[PDB]
Formats: sequence, C-alpha cells, structure tokens
Amino acid sequence: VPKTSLGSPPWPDIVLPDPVEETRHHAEVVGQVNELIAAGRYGRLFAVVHFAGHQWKVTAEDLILIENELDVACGERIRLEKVLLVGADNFTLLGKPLLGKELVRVEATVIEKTESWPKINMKFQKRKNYQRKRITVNPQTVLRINSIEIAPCLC
Amino acid sequence: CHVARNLAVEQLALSAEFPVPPPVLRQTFFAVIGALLQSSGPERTALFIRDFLITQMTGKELFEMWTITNPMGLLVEELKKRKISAPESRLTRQSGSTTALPVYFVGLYCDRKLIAEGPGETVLVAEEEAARVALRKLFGFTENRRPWDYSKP
Amino acid sequence: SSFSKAPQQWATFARVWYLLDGKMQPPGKLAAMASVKLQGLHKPVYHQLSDCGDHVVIMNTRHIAFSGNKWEQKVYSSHTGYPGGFRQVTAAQLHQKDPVAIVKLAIYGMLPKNLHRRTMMQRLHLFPDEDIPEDILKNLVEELPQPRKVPRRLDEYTQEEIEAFPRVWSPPEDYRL
Amino acid sequence: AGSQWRLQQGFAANPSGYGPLTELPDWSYADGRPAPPMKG
Amino acid sequence: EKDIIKMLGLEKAHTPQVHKNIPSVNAKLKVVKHLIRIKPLKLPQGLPTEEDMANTCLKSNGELVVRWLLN
Amino acid sequence: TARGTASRFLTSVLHNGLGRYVQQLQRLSFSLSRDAPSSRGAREFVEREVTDFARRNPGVVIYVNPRPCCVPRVVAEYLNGAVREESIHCKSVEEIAALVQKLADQSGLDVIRIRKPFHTDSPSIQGQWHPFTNKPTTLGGLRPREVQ
Amino acid sequence: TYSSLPDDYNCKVELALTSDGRTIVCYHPSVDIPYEHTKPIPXXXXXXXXXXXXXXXXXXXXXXXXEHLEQGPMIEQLSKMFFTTKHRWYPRGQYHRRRRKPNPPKDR
Amino acid sequence: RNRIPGRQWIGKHRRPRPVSAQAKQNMIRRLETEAENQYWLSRPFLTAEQERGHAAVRRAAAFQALKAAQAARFPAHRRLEEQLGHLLVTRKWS
Amino acid sequence: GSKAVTRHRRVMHFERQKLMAVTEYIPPKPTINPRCLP
RNA sequence: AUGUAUUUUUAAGAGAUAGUCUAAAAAGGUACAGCUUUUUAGAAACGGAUACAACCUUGACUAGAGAGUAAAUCUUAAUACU
Ligand SMILES: [Mg+2]
Ligand SMILES: [Mg+2]
Ligand SMILES: [Mg+2]
Ligand SMILES: [Mg+2]
Ligand SMILES: [Mg+2]
Ligand SMILES: [Mg+2]
Ligand SMILES: [Mg+2]
Ligand SMILES: [Mg+2]
Ligand SMILES: [Mg+2]
Ligand SMILES: [Mg+2]
Repeated sequence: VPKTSLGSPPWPDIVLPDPVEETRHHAEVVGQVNELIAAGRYGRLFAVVHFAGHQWKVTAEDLILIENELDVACGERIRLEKVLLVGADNFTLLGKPLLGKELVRVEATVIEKTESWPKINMKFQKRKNYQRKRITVNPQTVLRINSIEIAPCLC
Repeated sequence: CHVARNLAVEQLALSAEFPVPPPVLRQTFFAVIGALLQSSGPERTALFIRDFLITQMTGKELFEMWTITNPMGLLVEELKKRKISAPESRLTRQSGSTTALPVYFVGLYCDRKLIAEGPGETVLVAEEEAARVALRKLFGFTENRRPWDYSKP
Repeated sequence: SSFSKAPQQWATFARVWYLLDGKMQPPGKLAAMASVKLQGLHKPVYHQLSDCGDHVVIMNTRHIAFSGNKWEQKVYSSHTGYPGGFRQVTAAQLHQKDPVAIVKLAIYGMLPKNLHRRTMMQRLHLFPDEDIPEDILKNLVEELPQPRKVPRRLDEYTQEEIEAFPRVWSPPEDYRL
Repeated sequence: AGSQWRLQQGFAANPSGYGPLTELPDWSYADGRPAPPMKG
Repeated sequence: EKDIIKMLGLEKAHTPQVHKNIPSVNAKLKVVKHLIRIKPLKLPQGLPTEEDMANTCLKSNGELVVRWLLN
Repeated sequence: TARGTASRFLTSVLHNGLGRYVQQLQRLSFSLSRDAPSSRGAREFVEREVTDFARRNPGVVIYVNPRPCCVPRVVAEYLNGAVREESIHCKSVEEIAALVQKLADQSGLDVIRIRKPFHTDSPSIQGQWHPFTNKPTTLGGLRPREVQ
Repeated sequence: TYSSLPDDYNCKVELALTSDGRTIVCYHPSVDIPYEHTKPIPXXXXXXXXXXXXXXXXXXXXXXXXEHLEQGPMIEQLSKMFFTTKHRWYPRGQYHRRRRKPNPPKDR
Repeated sequence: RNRIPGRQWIGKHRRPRPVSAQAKQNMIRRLETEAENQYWLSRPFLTAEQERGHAAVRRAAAFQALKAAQAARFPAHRRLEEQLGHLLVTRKWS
Repeated sequence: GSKAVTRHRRVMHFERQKLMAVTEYIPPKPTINPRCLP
C-alpha cells in the first residue's frame, strides 16, 4: 500500500487517551471546579430550564411568560426543578439529561396571572360560502426568576 | 419621582398643583421613608429601601450614572493606587481601515498581560472603551458580577 | 463581556472583509462559500431583515478551473430585447473576453432572488489576477481555505517522494521507449 | 431528529414520551410543599 | 381495510394497542399487515399485580415494566 | 391582528416581584342597582363575597355604590396609573367572582401583542457574540497578504 | 493533554465526566490575546493648516471646508461609500413617512 | 421550449419523473417492517378449535351493556326548583 | 384511458415504478476478482 | 368463533338524480385522444410531486419563541483489426 490519493482515507486520524488517564484527569477537573464552587468564585449563573413544556435560558432577576395557567397564589416562591443546563463564565454543568436536585436549585416567583390579548383564528373557503371566525383568549402567567443557587457537591 | 409615581404616592399627597412638581414628590416620598424609620426599626427601613430603590439600578451600567469623561486618566490613577505601572494600548482586531464603518479592537496591557479590551469606530473611541472595561473589572462592576442579594436574615 | 451599549452592538454587527484565492478552483465550489459569506449565513446572529452581509474579495479570477469539458458545453445566453438580438456564448469564449464574468454569474445565480442580491452584489469584489488597490488590501481581515485541493503536476514532487513510490512493473530491457 | 439511536438504547422515539423529562413534577413550593399534580 | 383498522381500535396512529395472538385476530391483522407494525409484548418483571397498576409503563422495545420510578 | 395593534415587550411594573411582590391592583368601584335585575348577580356578590375578598386583599380599596344604574359596572384602577373598565352585567356570582380575581392578579399593563415571552437584562453573561470571537489571531497581527 | 478543538481561540476547553456519570462538566477559562499577536496603535495627526504669517487666519482655515453637489452624483458617491445601490438613498413618499411608528418600543 | 403535451401527469404522454435513491430507500424500509410483520403473524398461541367460544361470556355481556345503554333513554325529570327558580330573576333589595 | 396493451409502451403509475427500481436484478459481486486471483 | 359497535325497524323529512381524473377488467375507435361506454377500487392538504383537481403523504380542534416523524429534494451510460 503506497501513498495514493485513495489508499489514504482523506481525514485526520484519531487518538483518544487511555480511559484510566482520562478517569484521573476527569476526577481532577471536577474537583478543581468543585473548589471553584466551594469558593463561590462564580459571578453570575444562567441555567437552561425545562418548564411547562418548553425550554428557557434563565438568569437571575428575569422574567418569563408562560402560556398556561398555573395554580399558585400570586407572589408564591417556587422551586423550579427540571434543569437541563447550568452555566457560569468560567465553567459549565450539564445534565444527562438532568441535574441532581442537590446539585442545583432555582427559585422563581409568580408575578402576574393574566389573560392574553385577543387572537383571531379565521377559516375560509373559496366560493363554498364558508367563513368561520373565532376569537381566542389564552390564560397566561408571568414568573420572575429570583435566584439561581448552586451547591458545592459534585464528584 | 418615577418610583413614587408608581407607588401611588403622588396620588395621596397634599400639595398645590396636582401634577406634583418633582421636588415636592421627592420630599414626600422620603418623608414616608423617615416616618417608617420612626414607626419601625432602621433594620426594617433598610429592607424597604433596598427593595424600591436599589432595584432601579438593575440593568444599568457604572459609567451610565458616573458620567466621568476621561476614562484614560482615572484608569492610570487607580492603577497607580494598585502599584501597577503603565497601561499600554495596543491594537488587536481591525476590520476595514478604508471603510466608512471600520472596526477596531484595542487591547490594554500591563506588563504584557492583557487587562481588558475594547471595540470601536475609531482607534480613539476604542482606547476609550477598553479603558471603560478595565475600570469596570477593577471596581467590580461587571455583568458577570454576582447579582444582588435578596434574603431575610 | 462587559462593554458599553453602542460599542457592543457595533461589534456584533461589524462587517468583515474576507479574501478568497481562486487560482485553480471550480467557479461553482467558490461561489458556494462566497454566497454563504455574502448573505451573512456564517454569522450566528444572522437574520434576513438584518443587513448583515460581509464583503468578499476573490482574487486570481482568470485562473478558474472548469471540471469536465464544461468549458465547451456550458453556454451563457442573453437577450438585447431586439428581434434577432439573442446571444448564445460558449463559456470558453465568454471568459476569454471578460475573466470576471464566469464567477460573477455563478455567485449571482447563487443568491436568493429578492432585492438584496443586488445590494450584496455590491460587496463582492472580483480580481482577474492579484492586483488590488491597497485600499482593499488594507482592510482584509482573514483568508479562506481553498475549497479544492489542487493536484500537482509530475514536476512538483520531490525526488524523495518519486523514489519513495515503488516501481510496480519491471519492463523488459530489449523493449525501446 | 435522532429517533433511531434513541430507540436502540430503549428510550422513547420522542424525548417527550415517557422519559424522566416529562414524568417528574417540574415545580415545588419553596417551603417544600409538593406541588398540585399535573393534568398531562 | 379501513374497517379492519376501525375494529382493531387502531384508529389513532403511532399508538400502541394490545391483542390476542390467537388466529381469529390474525385474520384481520393479515388483511392490514402493510398498514401496521406488530411486535411481541414482553413481561420481564412478569404480570402486574393490583398494587402495581399505577406504576406500569410501556417501553418502545415492546416491553412492559411493573415498577416505575421508585422514590 | 399583529400589524394592526401596538406592541409591548414583556415587563414588570416598577420591577415588581423582585424584592417583594406587591399586588398591583389599587381600587375597585362597583356600581349597581338595588332594584334592577341586570345587577342581580352583582348584588349577591356584594352580599356574600365582597366582605371576605376584602379580607383576602388588604391592599385594595373597594367602593360599592347602589345608584339608579341600568348597566352594572366595575372599574379597576392600578398603581400603574392605568385604569380598566368592566361590565358585571348579567352575570352569576361564580362569574363575577372569577372576574374580580382576574382583575386582582393583573399588571395593570395593557393587553397588546407581547413581542417575545422573555424579558432579560444582560442575557450575555460570559460574552456576547461578535465576529472575531472564534477567529485565531496571527503573529504581529498581520493582514492576509501583508508583509513585514 | 487532549481537547478536540484547538485552544488557539476563545476558551481553553475542558470536558469532563462525573465519576457518578450522571453529569458532564466543563472548565473554560478565557484565552486572552498574546502580546506577540498585536501590532502598535496607528498614530496619525499632522497640521499644515497653519500659515506662518497669521495663525487666526490659519485656525479659520480648518473651518473653511464645505461643498455642494447635485442629488444624482451625491447619491452615487454616497452609495459607493457604504456599498449600497442607488435605491436606498431616495426619499420616501408622504404616505410612507406618515406611518412610521411615532414611539417605537425599547428593550433593555 | 421542450414542452409537455396536455396535462402534466395524466394522459398517454407524461412528464417522465424518475425514481429517487431516496425512494428506493423508503420502499425497502417499508418492506423490512412488513417482512417482520408477516413473521410475527406466523405462529399463533392457540390453535383454531382451541379458541372456540373462549370468551363467549364477555362478548354477550358487552352487548347487554350496549342494549342497557339505549334502554335508559327517556325524557328527563323536571323539578320544581327550575320553574320556581326562574323567579329569582326579580330578586330585590328594599 | 389506454387499453392494457398498446403500441407505444404505456407509462407506469409511479408506485409501480418504485416497485421496479427496488426489484432490479443484482448480480453476485465477488470478494476478489477471479481473473486477478492467481 | 373473534375483534369491535353497529345494524334493522318505526314517525317525520328533504336535497340529489348534468360528475372529473387515477389503478384494474372489458368493449368502441386508429391495441388515437384531457375520447366514448359499463363493472370493481381510489381520491379530491394549508404537506410532497417546482407550478398542479384527481398521483403520493396524512385525515383533521384552540394556544405555545417545544419535540418525533411521513412522503419527498433527484439520479442512470455509449472504442482499432496487425
Ligand atoms: Mg381518529
Ligand atoms: Mg398543458
Ligand atoms: Mg397528457
Ligand atoms: Mg383506464
Ligand atoms: Mg355533460
Ligand atoms: Mg337531470
Ligand atoms: Mg373523459
Ligand atoms: Mg366509484
Ligand atoms: Mg405547495
Ligand atoms: Mg390533531
């Protein structure tokens, strides 16, 4: 097998380190990070949060509008639970496909229960004489994310 | 003024000229503050004040409310106070010089370490903004900074 | 991360000047990426109603490579609008007359068909050889990877690699070459 | 996409179906009071 | 064909349904076999007792699980 | 219709709910007739429910006037300076109740197309994308063809 | 000492996986730009507007520039400046100016 | 300048459209699923006489529920409280 | 409509064509060519 | 049998009874029609066949700044006789 434009697969060859070296390297990296967390040196967290059928990018102090009614008294403080991603400037924590509750916590507040503005759904036919007009209103709920809190523990 | 307006303080206030010319509104608001200070501890009014005022700083910048016009000089002074010597402006990224809309990135270096960097429409305004940045990281007012605490000790 | 507002936004939507070398490249495979970069589709901030598109300078335009016999059978047509004013031209001829055309038509025909094509057609600069106004030289940000790996002629190979490749067949001595 | 691989591992075709994603009760009261159950 | 499918309760697509593996039914399934996907049920933990009724889930490999999500 | 109306981004009144949540509803003014049938539901509501609702919500004032009116009405007013008008006209007690509770939980903000569901200040933690961000720099910061 | 992508730019990037296995982690410190890769700031300022005889005459000589062209030509240069076509640069009609939103909404 | 006579897809002359590699794939995919199907349909649990009347109990009972369903249709009870409750219409303060 | 037998070769309905393209003859393909074998 | 919920009757009713193509079996015609004539099957999407009535995918509601899929993007090759 000499070097012909075919005989050599046209793409860079692959090397992945031995799993033991990587196990060490990993425990190392995780530890270092866990020390950044123990320290509290992360400035501001964001987290990608699954909620109410959607995914959102959440940071503290902010606002999202949920399309369905949630039963909570206005003003209640609420622990969002499903968290896919977490992040901070230096480093980032990723759920498969979720994070342990103990690993992170996000507390948001329900701000406003409301009704959506009128939407207009109109079906129509050509010269079959069929119009149907409907006006729809959707119950909506606005939450303010209060705090993203990250606890030290990771292994 | 804006705040007290939204708290219906303007609504409740006894004064001539209903629009409540702004000074009178300030006075009245802070009056409700001091009255709280007498009716409840300083510790309570602390909570209040941090709720209805500090918040209004949310999203806002440093040099938004500081207004200081020579970032460069202040930078060198605060550096002097840090026992750090000489901010050195050195150009990093540039797209177009013949453009009507060129872009510059001027980096600021202390002892060949990069302290901060900034974008701009001219090399001048770039130096300016990289300086803004440097100042921000120095003082700790930075987007990345821990968002403010709200808690009940 | 922490920037003031005016500069921050100026940075995000900043136009860029890209350079792309054409010597020995298919006008098609060139115009593909040329068009990408023109529409602004390399920028994750991209949006259609947003003006983003980046300048593109292609150089060494005369040195286009055409796969197949395409030089011979691809014809470019156009019409004056006058009766019998219709014009069919072999690609070879056209390029002979005006080096720039071939590539320009590729890129043109490759953009969406709305108005902004006309406008992004402006940010496209095309040079037969490498001769560029030091104006346009001055503002060049970055070089793009050549979209095809050009085959070397026989004469490029080092004698090391000539010897390195094994002799496949042993010729008879008697035979004359 | 990615239905295939998901299937071969034995998950749902769709990440919405029957995964822990959908199953868990995504909010609680901060007090710890378990939230009223979900219609889905 | 339509009505085979109607009397199989196969009305709504991409939805699993269960049926006897007896031949009486295989008549029907044989009629529509190109419209459908059949796969054998499997019961690894075995059959649900009454206690396990609210906990029973069905995995796409064609398997039934009795205990779903312990604590 | 979208292009018909105004819009507003999603927002808080006075950054409500951040430090402490403050019910944004200020006062309610019911106007009904002791006599007219049109007000029937709203009479019963005034009897039974109003009392307790008031206890539910200290922050709101409730002004209830029987007057010779033929169309029962309730007018919400908000700290936002905003005012909203309503008819309680010919509704049940259940109905009224639900509606007053609607008014209770509103921003006072206007009902208009809300451009996007998320209001975020400084979404950009750890950076905000700019063209150069993923480009490697060269030695001397030279151009593509520039020489030294 | 392995990352899939060069640490040339942005962040040096560390992927890792928890010994549990239910969590991926990432350590990404910013990679700052080397002083070697930098070039000096351009400095150009030159004033010849000063005439040796009278310097008020000379400092009134930098306020002495201004000019007037026609609509067509001006538009051509304008559009050769910012690399747009000649179209963007024409006025809009009365009806079209009427309907520009008087008070447009602002985020942030 | 090359035209199609008449209607595109209809007559004795048609727009030619060719099979796609994609198409070959889709078809094979379906064939696969159906090969598997007619496998799983091969080997029944019970035999034929084995399944004789094996729920004759349930099948008549469902039908007795179905019968019983229409058994029950009669006009609805009418109560005092309706006829009289219509007078709450005029309910007064005085 | 065209009769089941014609002179002119009769366009097939698409799905039948699909069926063809699937059922094409495939010749056994050798591991190593017999001629280039010893 | 079995899988399903239909079917028959009784009291009232109207419209409709001027059809198109698509696969199939047949006749007529020129083994011609976007042709005509019957029988059995299908359809008449806001998705795909660029465009499209009939072909293929799918049957349906209301809202989401969620996800999974379906049909489908377009290919296939032709040299001496010393
Ligand atoms: Mg159905
Ligand atoms: Mg036609
Ligand atoms: Mg035809
Ligand atoms: Mg026919
Ligand atoms: Mg007729
Ligand atoms: Mg008739
Ligand atoms: Mg016909
Ligand atoms: Mg029929
Ligand atoms: Mg279409
Ligand atoms: Mg549906």
